[PDB]
Amino acid sequence: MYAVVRLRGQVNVRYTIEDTMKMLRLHKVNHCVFVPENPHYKGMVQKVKDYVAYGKIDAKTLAEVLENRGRLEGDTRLTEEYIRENTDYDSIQAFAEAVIEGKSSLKDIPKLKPVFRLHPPRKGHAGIKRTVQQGGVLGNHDENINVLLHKMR
Amino acid sequence: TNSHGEKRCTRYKLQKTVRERGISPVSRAIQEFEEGQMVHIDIDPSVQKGMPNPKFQGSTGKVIGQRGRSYVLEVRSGNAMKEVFSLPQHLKPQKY
Amino acid sequence: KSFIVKGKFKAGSTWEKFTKKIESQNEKNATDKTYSIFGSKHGVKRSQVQIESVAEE
Amino acid sequence: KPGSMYRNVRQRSFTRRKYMGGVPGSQVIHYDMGDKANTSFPVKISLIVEEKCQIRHTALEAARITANRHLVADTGKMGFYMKLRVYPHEVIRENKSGMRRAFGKNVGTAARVKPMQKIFTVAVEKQNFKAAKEALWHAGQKLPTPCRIVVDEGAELVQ
RNA sequence: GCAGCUUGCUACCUCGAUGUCGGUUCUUUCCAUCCUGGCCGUGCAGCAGCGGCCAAGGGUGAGGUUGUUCGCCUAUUAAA
RNA sequence: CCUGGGGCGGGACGCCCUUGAAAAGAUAUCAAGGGCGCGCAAUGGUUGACUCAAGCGGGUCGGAAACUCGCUGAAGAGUGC
RNA sequence: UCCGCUGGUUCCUUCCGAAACAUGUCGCAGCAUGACCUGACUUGAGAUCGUCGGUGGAGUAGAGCACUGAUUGGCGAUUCCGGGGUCCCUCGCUCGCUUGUCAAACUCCAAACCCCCCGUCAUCCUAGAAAGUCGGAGUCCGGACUGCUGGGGUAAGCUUGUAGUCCGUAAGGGAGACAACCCAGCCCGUGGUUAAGGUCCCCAAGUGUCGACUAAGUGUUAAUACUAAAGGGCGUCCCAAGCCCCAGACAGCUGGAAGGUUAAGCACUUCAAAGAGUGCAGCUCACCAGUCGAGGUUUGGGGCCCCGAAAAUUGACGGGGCUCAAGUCGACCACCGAUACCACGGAGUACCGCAAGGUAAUCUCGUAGGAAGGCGUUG
RNA sequence: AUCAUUCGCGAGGAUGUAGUACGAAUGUCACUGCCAGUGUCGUAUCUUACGUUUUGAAGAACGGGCCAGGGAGUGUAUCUU
Ligand SMILES: [Mg+2]
Ligand SMILES: [Mg+2]
Ligand SMILES: [Mg+2]
Ligand SMILES: [Mg+2]
Ligand SMILES: [Mg+2]
Ligand SMILES: [Mg+2]
Ligand SMILES: [Mg+2]
Ligand SMILES: [Mg+2]
Repeated sequence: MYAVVRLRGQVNVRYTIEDTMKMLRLHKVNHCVFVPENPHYKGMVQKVKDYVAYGKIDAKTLAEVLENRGRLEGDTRLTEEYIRENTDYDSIQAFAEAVIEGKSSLKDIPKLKPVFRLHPPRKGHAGIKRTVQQGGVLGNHDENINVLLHKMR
Repeated sequence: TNSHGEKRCTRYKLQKTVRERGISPVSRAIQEFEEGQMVHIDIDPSVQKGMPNPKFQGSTGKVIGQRGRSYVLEVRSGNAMKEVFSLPQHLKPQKY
Repeated sequence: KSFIVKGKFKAGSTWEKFTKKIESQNEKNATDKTYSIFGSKHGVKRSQVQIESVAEE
Repeated sequence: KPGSMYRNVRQRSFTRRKYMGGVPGSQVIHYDMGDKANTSFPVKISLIVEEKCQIRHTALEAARITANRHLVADTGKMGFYMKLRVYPHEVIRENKSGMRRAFGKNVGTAARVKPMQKIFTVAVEKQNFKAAKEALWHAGQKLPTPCRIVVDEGAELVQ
């Protein structure tokens, strides 16, 4: 499961890349979306590598992301009670485990927004002018996206 | 000044490869096409009759009718739909 | 706490071997000092420096 | 007209001489010097250029003259074989008024050379290696590019 | 390669005007130094040259033609 | 009228092809190569029969210049410009 | 009078928001038509700005000589068409084998982008897809940055194109100032954290950490119209490889350059140790012996610095100043720092709902201009 | 913050203390008589006027010395929505 977070703005960005972002539902910086691992989404995330950061999120990171930055319709925070009344699992942690194990989805939750408006990264990040392999933050973090997601908790 | 003729800038659009120059395969000229079938426009430069523009070279046309030997194609040129008359020698079916 | 470092690096348009004897507190610090010294003496980043081994001596 | 004018490569290749008019030919006379028969020279070195530059035919002729004279005075007339690999194929045209109808007349030819492309190849004996190398050094001083010598044959024969 | 001190190229500023050449007057500036000061080389005997380096404190004038700039010519002058 | 100010020069003032033009399309300059303002009752249509350019070989002053026979020959010819 | 030419054209808010381009024009300071913007209406279910796979178009970069043309030698024959001192024989073209270069009007080859169509995912869509009809225009002086070695040009803050994004019409934060360079697209107030960039002082936060380099005040200048080259350096710091090398080299200190030749040196039988000879006929090196007693020399590839390096009012790393740095290089840590992001409260807008009200990550910038709603004077 | 453990060459990081004490704001109880505002001055940050021609205006481009009043989409006919 790619965890794609936007880290650069929409100024001086080409229309194809900006529409790629818009179909990914990433209109502003510090916005995260969780998407499956099919080749279609892999190509879409590859097209916007210079303006986002993506990786393979683990279950604990997604659990804390749902617990601290999940919003329903009307801008209402997600909690444990809504999860238990609209899913089969014991808490947000078990639902995150199910989502990582592929037998669940984020669309299982009724009314849940597909965009996680995250906080800016605590103690900054590595920079938006170099990729991950150049010492920056853009591009593919692999499993190290969870460190960046943790610092943007 | 430059010209505005129909064959303008078709040095390689309307050129045949070295080992397909000469007579073409005659089976390409009797390929019947159905209504609504998608066919590729790949112009045969040897057949000088019933040819579309070079500007439609490489466009997929939907067959909508027949006008004798040639076929009626609904071709797309940028943002407009065009009706392009082409004989079967210049068309080629799309395979799935 | 002395080390031998083997490898090659991009000395301009070419690649050159090296077995520069480097000493430090441990092996990772030896590798870091290898990268730092080559970035100093030749102005090349760590992508242009390849270390084949770090031999404890 | 200094070589800095027709030096940088920012234009496409103007070489089809059947669609142009009256190119003044190159002053470069020969392209082989020395022993043109002895293929048994063990130590062979080449002068390579390390930029993308257009060498005028007059520059090539001056470099060839200085290198050939140095090699003849160093290793004798038949103790070396020196090859100028590149022909000047590009036609250099100057806008000889103002900028109206600016496509100029051909005022000479030149050779467009890529980075690391050998200009002169010199084959010499073991003892005449240093003289050939130094003459090739003098040859590159008459060229508009930074040039470095590279050894073709007998790298172990020298060191 | 440098300078932007000649002619070009360009059309960025100015056409509800930035008074357009040359001279004169007065002040200043750069050194790529003509003389004055200090050195180095010489195919420097001396005298007098020739070439180069440092150096902008001072000096660098008077006259004939030409509207001239420039340039020529005259006699001085350390140099003009 | 266009015009690296205007004028002199030129017509990039109508039509046609190659490049420019960055492998769909489009793409400017007084950009580069240029051409056209016609010719033909056959230099047109169709059917049949053949294959051309240029070499090598044989043939008598018919020379290394003619015409003729064999071989090579997907085109190196011809198709008005 | 007329003018396509100049100047001026008077209140507020809200919604949306361009074009400086094509064709024709006695057309080039103008206009019409189309693209682009806006408002309304009809229509009734798909649309493609994006991804992945496939059926097709490639003839550009690159590459190459297989065609068209160029282009360099060598080797062996055109017994022939040709040039020269019994056509005795010289002999350049021409044809093959092996080399050396090319093309914008060359291609046996040949990408990455890209374009048409199909399937899938994705997004938009009955709160109205694509299509259609009508009302209103503005607009056809554009410019810049990043690419295309774009074309031309000696080059140009030159001129003329193309793809994207900007300024125009773009705030706020930062580069010293900066139309268009980076963050950023922005309703109001508060709190927090970050972006770009910076942390010696001017100035909030580092006289921060590790490993080296620079000795020149070099530098303290991302992009750039704002930044000097060729050439050279036994300046200094590195990597690698030949050669001599504790069976004793390199550089210094002791006996000789004695046989020879005056082949007028400077126009050997055989010895470890003496030439047809380095130097101001003795005056001097190359060379063997001894000697301190250990590295020496050559080449190649690199980093920084230096010479090359001269301009005009006194002056510009932004200034002070800075030398194991306050400079350069390879990494790292912590903090500072926006109106961005998060949160809270509030305003406006869009659509839906009978209404209460609901939704908005997928609403809030704005020139020419379209549309809507209001304030004011006189009657 | 402090303290403890551990890692890190080091600057520092991780873990726990602790999502604790705090924290915009929303209420309530004391306490106090000034506060909002107005004029001027100073300190800190930001801004080179307005309209126009302009690709680009603070321009060494054009307009205004200042103040008051006057000063620019109106009617007929016709066509269209
Ligand atoms: Mg005119
Ligand atoms: Mg090419
Ligand atoms: Mg930009
Ligand atoms: Mg804009
Ligand atoms: Mg700004
Ligand atoms: Mg408006
Ligand atoms: Mg304007
Ligand atoms: Mg009034």
